[PDB]
Amino acid sequence: MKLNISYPVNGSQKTFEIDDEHRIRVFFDKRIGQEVDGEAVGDEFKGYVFKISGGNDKQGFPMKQGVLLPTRIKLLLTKNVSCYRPRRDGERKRKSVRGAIVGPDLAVLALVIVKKGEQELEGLTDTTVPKRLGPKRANNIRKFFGLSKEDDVRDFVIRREVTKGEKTYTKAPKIQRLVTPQRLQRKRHQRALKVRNAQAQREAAAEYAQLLAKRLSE
Amino acid sequence: MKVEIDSFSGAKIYPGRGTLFVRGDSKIFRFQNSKSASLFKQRKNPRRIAWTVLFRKHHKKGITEEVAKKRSRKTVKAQRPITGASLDLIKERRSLKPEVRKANREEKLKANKEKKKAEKAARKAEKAKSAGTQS
RNA sequence: GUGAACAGCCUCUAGUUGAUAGAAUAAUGUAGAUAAGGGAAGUCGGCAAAAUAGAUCCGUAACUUCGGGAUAAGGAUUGGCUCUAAGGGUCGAACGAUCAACUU
RNA sequence: GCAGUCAAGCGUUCAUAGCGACAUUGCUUUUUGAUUCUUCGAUGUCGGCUCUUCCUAUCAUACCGAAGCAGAAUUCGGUAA
RNA sequence: GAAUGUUACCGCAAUAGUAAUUGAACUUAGUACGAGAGGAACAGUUCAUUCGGAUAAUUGGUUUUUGCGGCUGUCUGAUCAGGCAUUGCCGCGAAGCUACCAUCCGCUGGAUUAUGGCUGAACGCCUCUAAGUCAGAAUCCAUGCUAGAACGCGGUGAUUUC
RNA sequence: UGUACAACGGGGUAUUGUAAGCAGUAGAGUAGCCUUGUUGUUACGAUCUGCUGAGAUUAAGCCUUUGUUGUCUGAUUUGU
RNA sequence: GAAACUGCGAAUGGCUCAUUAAAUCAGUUAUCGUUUAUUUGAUAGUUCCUUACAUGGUAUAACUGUGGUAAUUCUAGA
RNA sequence: AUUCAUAAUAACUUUUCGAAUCGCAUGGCCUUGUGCUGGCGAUGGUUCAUUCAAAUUUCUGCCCUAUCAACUUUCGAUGGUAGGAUAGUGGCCUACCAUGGUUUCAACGGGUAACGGGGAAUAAGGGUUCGAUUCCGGAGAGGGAGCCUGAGAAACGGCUACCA
Ligand SMILES: NC[C@@H]1O[C@H](O[C@H]2[C@@H](O)[C@H](O[C@@H]3[C@@H](O)[C@H](N)C[C@H](N)[C@H]3O[C@H]3O[C@H](CO)[C@@H](O)[C@H](O)[C@H]3N)O[C@@H]2CO)[C@H](N)[C@@H](O)[C@@H]1O
Ligand SMILES: NC[C@@H]1O[C@H](O[C@H]2[C@@H](O)[C@H](O[C@@H]3[C@@H](O)[C@H](N)C[C@H](N)[C@H]3O[C@H]3O[C@H](CO)[C@@H](O)[C@H](O)[C@H]3N)O[C@@H]2CO)[C@H](N)[C@@H](O)[C@@H]1O
Ligand SMILES: NC[C@@H]1O[C@H](O[C@H]2[C@@H](O)[C@H](O[C@@H]3[C@@H](O)[C@H](N)C[C@H](N)[C@H]3O[C@H]3O[C@H](CO)[C@@H](O)[C@H](O)[C@H]3N)O[C@@H]2CO)[C@H](N)[C@@H](O)[C@@H]1O
Ligand SMILES: NC[C@@H]1O[C@H](O[C@H]2[C@@H](O)[C@H](O[C@@H]3[C@@H](O)[C@H](N)C[C@H](N)[C@H]3O[C@H]3O[C@H](CO)[C@@H](O)[C@H](O)[C@H]3N)O[C@@H]2CO)[C@H](N)[C@@H](O)[C@@H]1O
Ligand SMILES: NC[C@@H]1O[C@H](O[C@H]2[C@@H](O)[C@H](O[C@@H]3[C@@H](O)[C@H](N)C[C@H](N)[C@H]3O[C@H]3O[C@H](CO)[C@@H](O)[C@H](O)[C@H]3N)O[C@@H]2CO)[C@H](N)[C@@H](O)[C@@H]1O
Ligand SMILES: [Mg+2]
Ligand SMILES: [Mg+2]
Ligand SMILES: [Mg+2]
Ligand SMILES: [Mg+2]
Ligand SMILES: [Mg+2]
Ligand SMILES: [Mg+2]
Ligand SMILES: [Mg+2]
Ligand SMILES: [Mg+2]
Ligand SMILES: [Mg+2]
Ligand SMILES: [Mg+2]
Ligand SMILES: [Mg+2]
Ligand SMILES: [Mg+2]
Ligand SMILES: [Mg+2]
Ligand SMILES: [Mg+2]
Ligand SMILES: [Mg+2]
Ligand SMILES: [Mg+2]
Ligand SMILES: [Mg+2]
Ligand SMILES: [Mg+2]
Ligand SMILES: [Mg+2]
Ligand SMILES: [Mg+2]
Ligand SMILES: [Mg+2]
Ligand SMILES: [Mg+2]
Ligand SMILES: [Mg+2]
Ligand SMILES: [Mg+2]
Ligand SMILES: [Mg+2]
Ligand SMILES: [Mg+2]
Ligand SMILES: [Mg+2]
Ligand SMILES: [Mg+2]
Ligand SMILES: [Mg+2]
Ligand SMILES: [Mg+2]
Ligand SMILES: [Mg+2]
Ligand SMILES: [Mg+2]
Ligand SMILES: [Mg+2]
Ligand SMILES: [Mg+2]
Ligand SMILES: [Mg+2]
Ligand SMILES: [Mg+2]
Ligand SMILES: [Mg+2]
Ligand SMILES: [Mg+2]
Ligand SMILES: [Mg+2]
Ligand SMILES: [Mg+2]
Ligand SMILES: [Mg+2]
Ligand SMILES: [Mg+2]
Ligand SMILES: [Mg+2]
Ligand SMILES: [Mg+2]
Ligand SMILES: [Mg+2]
Ligand SMILES: [Mg+2]
Ligand SMILES: [Mg+2]
Ligand SMILES: [Mg+2]
Ligand SMILES: [Mg+2]
Ligand SMILES: [Mg+2]
Ligand SMILES: [Mg+2]
Ligand SMILES: [Mg+2]
Ligand SMILES: [Mg+2]
Ligand SMILES: [Mg+2]
Ligand SMILES: [Mg+2]
Ligand SMILES: [Mg+2]
Ligand SMILES: [Mg+2]
Ligand SMILES: [Mg+2]
Ligand SMILES: [Mg+2]
Ligand SMILES: [Mg+2]
Ligand SMILES: [Mg+2]
Ligand SMILES: [Mg+2]
Ligand SMILES: [Mg+2]
Ligand SMILES: [Mg+2]
Ligand SMILES: [Mg+2]
Ligand SMILES: [Mg+2]
Ligand SMILES: [Mg+2]
Ligand SMILES: [Mg+2]
Ligand SMILES: [Mg+2]
Ligand SMILES: [Mg+2]
Ligand SMILES: [Mg+2]
Ligand SMILES: [Mg+2]
Ligand SMILES: [Mg+2]
Ligand SMILES: [Mg+2]
Ligand SMILES: [Mg+2]
Ligand SMILES: [Mg+2]
Ligand SMILES: [Mg+2]
Ligand SMILES: [Mg+2]
Ligand SMILES: [Mg+2]
Ligand SMILES: [Mg+2]
Ligand SMILES: [Mg+2]
Ligand SMILES: [Mg+2]
Ligand SMILES: [Mg+2]
Ligand SMILES: [Mg+2]
Ligand SMILES: [Mg+2]
Ligand SMILES: [Mg+2]
Ligand SMILES: [Mg+2]
Ligand SMILES: [Mg+2]
Ligand SMILES: [Mg+2]
Ligand SMILES: [Mg+2]
Ligand SMILES: [Mg+2]
Ligand SMILES: [Mg+2]
Ligand SMILES: [Mg+2]
Ligand SMILES: [Mg+2]
Ligand SMILES: [Mg+2]
Ligand SMILES: [Mg+2]
Ligand SMILES: [Mg+2]
Ligand SMILES: [Mg+2]
Ligand SMILES: [Mg+2]
Ligand SMILES: [Mg+2]
Ligand SMILES: [Mg+2]
Ligand SMILES: [Mg+2]
Ligand SMILES: [Mg+2]
Ligand SMILES: [Mg+2]
Ligand SMILES: [Mg+2]
Ligand SMILES: [Mg+2]
Ligand SMILES: [Mg+2]
Ligand SMILES: [Mg+2]
Ligand SMILES: [Mg+2]
Ligand SMILES: [Mg+2]
Ligand SMILES: [Mg+2]
Ligand SMILES: [Mg+2]
Ligand SMILES: [Mg+2]
Ligand SMILES: [Mg+2]
Ligand SMILES: [Mg+2]
Ligand SMILES: [Mg+2]
Ligand SMILES: [Mg+2]
Ligand SMILES: [Mg+2]
Ligand SMILES: [Mg+2]
Ligand SMILES: [Mg+2]
Repeated sequence: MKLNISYPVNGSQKTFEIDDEHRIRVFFDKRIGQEVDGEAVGDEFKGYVFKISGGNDKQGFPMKQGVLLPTRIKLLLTKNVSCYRPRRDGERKRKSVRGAIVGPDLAVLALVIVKKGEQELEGLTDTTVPKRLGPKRANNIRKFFGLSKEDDVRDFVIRREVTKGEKTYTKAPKIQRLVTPQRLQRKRHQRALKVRNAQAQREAAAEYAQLLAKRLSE
Repeated sequence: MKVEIDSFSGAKIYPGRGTLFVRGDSKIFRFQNSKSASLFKQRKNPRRIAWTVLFRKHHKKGITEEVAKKRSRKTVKAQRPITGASLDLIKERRSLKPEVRKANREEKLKANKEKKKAEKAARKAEKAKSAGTQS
């Protein structure tokens, strides 16, 4: 069929074309999340270990782990579940789903490398891709570089270039949940108005009781 | 070739042997022998027929291979850069001891600390650039 | 005993164990059975065979000499076990003692 | 019942591709008669079912010849049971 | 099956019997031919039909395997285990038997018929025909298949001691 | 007289579908008897559960067998 | 300031007269028989108990990249 | 008019809310630590009232029909009790119990080329006839049923199934 291989470490991704008959059948009657062995798939893959994460059968339908079974059953799908995107609030949908168990009907097999091996595949364990963002919060950048609550962050965050015509303008995140005076000011206003409304409420409560004291007698 | 499975017993159905029923609702049933199929036709219950697989699952018969062994792990990973931050660029900022951080602090901490007082009367300064502003 | 029953099936008493016998288990018979899918296309003709069947509840058409038709037609129920309720005899406010039955 | 011969006529033309009047020569015995030889000291009388085999005067199928056979279809015929 | 010495093994083949039929689809081809409407065929491929001979891996049928289970009634004091109801009844039921209700298999030449032709006289021409000869059918004779003459036969082994 | 034959026995194979027995804080419940109750016990109770894919059958035209036990010169007839 | 996340709406409208004979509906009561986004008006010193309050923890969309299906407001997995 | 509001004690709870929330400002204090304190806003949040609503509900009122006279009560018909279910009353449903409930003052049944009303046509009076249709209320989204989200739907320019 057509393999789909992920490298979690580097981040690299490359598809593989293997047509080799008796090599494919190692995947067969093995479910999603089970580890293969490398040599059986090909010579270069020797020494490796895979984990089958899903796929699409020759009609395109996605794999869903947990069905067991080799074949497509139409399922009633909800939010917070696979193979479904709930275009409307509270919407559920009957949709076809390919089983977890691997079989020859698959167009693409999805597997990620759990550990490497003897040789090394080009464009996979060759290069390594960058993750395009960096911590946008207080304690993320903190625990990223192993810092404290007084270490701030600021100049410890990430910046990117983006040339504009001639020269550049560099940009950087807003660091939400940062500790600022206005925040402590806002807490001040609140922690205060609690009591300001507290005493004055007991006042006008006793201030009324002057009435009901002298009130009646009639 | 594909070993199928008896929809009643749970027995392995090799090519050839057995029958295939197609119910009017299109649900498919495979039987490995005229016994199973007959039970099905008698409308019997595979959960109550002792030799069936479904029965001895429902009765927890056999088993114990899972109790005998447990397997896990085989996980780990390293880290990689960020667009805008090269690896060594990150290895330099993660590196420094708090003594460099402590020095870095007060240099900027006291820097704008003076810009706070220069600004503090700067509203008072533009208060002296316009008050009443006659003629 | 089972049951509506002198039914059919099993039994006590009593009477029998008598109907040439041995070996096999071809064809064709005689008698007894069962058949996938179709369902009278078979045939003079459904001949033969098969299906129905007890009991409880339910529902029961035309026509009619008003008596019938009627078990019309059509349906549901049916074991086992453990319980409940109602149905009596005698004897000296409605009791008391006291003996006994199976049936719903 | 089946088939010849003559060829007036049919077939636009054109006897005979395919047909065919008047006549005339025949074959056949799965028609019906005619007869009364056999059997009246008895040859089981309709049809069907079943099964075999034979006939050919061929419905199909194989190979062909002819056409008023362009093709397609059809029709006439030969070797064929 | 007596007998042709006995017994045994491998064979021959006279004579007899004989067997396969028919259809469709794809393709050729929307081609040939036709103004058009229409509309083929040979070669190639896949199946099918009626028939025939086997066969039982499979699926189905059959059940005295009375093999396992289940149920009614009665009988053996109860149990356990059983008897009787012409195989008591029901479910499953191997094995065997069996089914276009199951699967497999069904040969190759030679020679001819009608017919079309070659050369070619009769008849200096012409003509398949007279002499000669080419091709040619669900045909014939074989091949192949069945039986093997109990008065058809070949090769071979061993041939008697209380 | 054997790498023999036979009867049993064993392993396989196969059909059925979970034996008897013992046990259960399983059982709708009803009735007893007492110390009248954290479990209060005793009897009757279809049926459930456990040992138990158990027990039974398996060549009679199944396969196989280092085990056991048994058997192995009776009759007739044939010569070119 | 696209996307996407969170938010809210999508129960309004507009259409039609098929049902519907005490039903709908009308006028008139009831809720001392209930629900209520919103809107307006008020309502909160109390949270740990025997160790962040200068503010805890991860999870993900958009995105990037490897993909499947003839095909959809399909989606997989990194 | 209350077992009403509201308060009291004893407990109960996979313990509800009790602001880790944004925008404009940048003020005032003093031991000057970027300490302490501060302005109007926005969004929230607990109960209560309010508003926009919803659900049921009292009384009285419909056309033709007796060639429809008895109807309801299996299997809820009428009532009583207890429970369950609901947002809540109630045979709404269940259990037990009783035998009730409607009718010639027309039930029950049938028809309607019937959605009801505000209204429309006709113009002595009294009437006859009509109203699919601008407003209000109701129902429905091919026919039926089921449902998710939600404050609100038994929604259809939402989903699920069946039939067509
Ligand atoms: N009336 C039933 C009673 O039970 C038995 O009868 C039952 C069985 O014996 C009888 O079985 C027959 C069979 O005998 C007959 N030769 C063939 C028929 N197919 C079977 O019957 C059954 O067949 C199949 C199920 O197997 C069903 O499709 C069919 O509807 C059913 N009647 O079906 C009867 C039920 O309809 C006894 N004969 C007798 O006690 C009495 O008739
Ligand atoms: N059906 C598709 C094809 O068409 C074919 O076409 C044939 C038919 O159209 C027509 O055949 C007819 C037939 O219709 C009719 N029912 C019977 C008639 N005897 C046949 O006749 C034809 O065939 C026979 C025998 O082969 C020949 O002797 C005769 O000369 C010939 N005209 O003539 C064609 C043969 O010449 C066949 N029917 C068939 O085999 C082929 O596959
Ligand atoms: N199978 C296709 C169809 O069936 C038949 O096709 C058959 C023909 O093509 C050919 O059969 C030939 C036949 O053409 C010819 N005219 C007669 C011959 N006997 C047949 O041959 C057959 O029998 C002979 C022995 O006689 C065997 O040697 C041969 O192997 C056998 N196929 O082989 C096919 C199968 O035998 C029909 N002729 C026809 O309906 C159609 O082509
Ligand atoms: N042709 C030989 C081969 O066998 C087959 O061919 C066989 C048949 O199809 C072929 O049939 C031919 C037929 O085509 C040819 N035109 C005439 C010939 N007489 C026929 O053959 C058959 O004819 C009759 C049939 O009962 C028998 O008498 C004759 O012995 C027999 N061979 O005869 C062959 C048998 O000898 C196939 N065509 C193919 O396998 C291969 O060509
Ligand atoms: N097929 C009968 C129909 O009766 C219709 O109407 C009929 C009756 O409704 C109407 O009245 C009849 C009356 O004639 C007859 N002689 C006396 C009778 N009581 C009336 O009967 C009518 O009114 C009474 C109340 O008075 C109702 O109870 C009764 O149901 C109703 N039919 O008179 C008509 C008979 O003469 C029409 N005539 C017509 O549709 C047809 O004839
Ligand atoms: Mg996830
Ligand atoms: Mg923020
Ligand atoms: Mg006074
Ligand atoms: Mg069988
Ligand atoms: Mg009795
Ligand atoms: Mg009797
Ligand atoms: Mg006798
Ligand atoms: Mg005998
Ligand atoms: Mg017989
Ligand atoms: Mg008979
Ligand atoms: Mg039977
Ligand atoms: Mg039959
Ligand atoms: Mg049948
Ligand atoms: Mg029928
Ligand atoms: Mg008939
Ligand atoms: Mg008939
Ligand atoms: Mg007749
Ligand atoms: Mg009869
Ligand atoms: Mg019979
Ligand atoms: Mg009755
Ligand atoms: Mg009468
Ligand atoms: Mg009846
Ligand atoms: Mg009758
Ligand atoms: Mg019962
Ligand atoms: Mg009593
Ligand atoms: Mg004749
Ligand atoms: Mg003329
Ligand atoms: Mg001419
Ligand atoms: Mg005549
Ligand atoms: Mg005479
Ligand atoms: Mg005579
Ligand atoms: Mg005579
Ligand atoms: Mg006579
Ligand atoms: Mg006679
Ligand atoms: Mg005779
Ligand atoms: Mg006679
Ligand atoms: Mg006669
Ligand atoms: Mg002839
Ligand atoms: Mg001919
Ligand atoms: Mg004909
Ligand atoms: Mg001409
Ligand atoms: Mg024609
Ligand atoms: Mg024709
Ligand atoms: Mg003719
Ligand atoms: Mg013949
Ligand atoms: Mg011999
Ligand atoms: Mg021999
Ligand atoms: Mg074509
Ligand atoms: Mg066409
Ligand atoms: Mg052309
Ligand atoms: Mg033309
Ligand atoms: Mg042309
Ligand atoms: Mg051809
Ligand atoms: Mg061909
Ligand atoms: Mg046969
Ligand atoms: Mg039997
Ligand atoms: Mg005993
Ligand atoms: Mg018994
Ligand atoms: Mg006896
Ligand atoms: Mg009998
Ligand atoms: Mg008897
Ligand atoms: Mg018996
Ligand atoms: Mg059977
Ligand atoms: Mg069998
Ligand atoms: Mg063949
Ligand atoms: Mg064949
Ligand atoms: Mg042959
Ligand atoms: Mg050959
Ligand atoms: Mg030849
Ligand atoms: Mg010449
Ligand atoms: Mg010639
Ligand atoms: Mg010659
Ligand atoms: Mg001549
Ligand atoms: Mg020749
Ligand atoms: Mg032949
Ligand atoms: Mg021989
Ligand atoms: Mg001989
Ligand atoms: Mg002879
Ligand atoms: Mg001699
Ligand atoms: Mg010799
Ligand atoms: Mg043995
Ligand atoms: Mg073994
Ligand atoms: Mg036991
Ligand atoms: Mg004990
Ligand atoms: Mg115990
Ligand atoms: Mg107890
Ligand atoms: Mg108890
Ligand atoms: Mg007690
Ligand atoms: Mg068990
Ligand atoms: Mg042994
Ligand atoms: Mg001698
Ligand atoms: Mg000799
Ligand atoms: Mg609306
Ligand atoms: Mg109505
Ligand atoms: Mg109103
Ligand atoms: Mg988490
Ligand atoms: Mg995810
Ligand atoms: Mg209170
Ligand atoms: Mg506000
Ligand atoms: Mg009454
Ligand atoms: Mg109901
Ligand atoms: Mg009540
Ligand atoms: Mg209540
Ligand atoms: Mg309620
Ligand atoms: Mg009553
Ligand atoms: Mg209407
Ligand atoms: Mg109206
Ligand atoms: Mg209206
Ligand atoms: Mg007017
Ligand atoms: Mg007027
Ligand atoms: Mg007037
Ligand atoms: Mg209308
Ligand atoms: Mg109208
Ligand atoms: Mg409206
Ligand atoms: Mg429409
Ligand atoms: Mg929400
Ligand atoms: Mg609606
Ligand atoms: Mg709408
Ligand atoms: Mg809807
Ligand atoms: Mg729409």
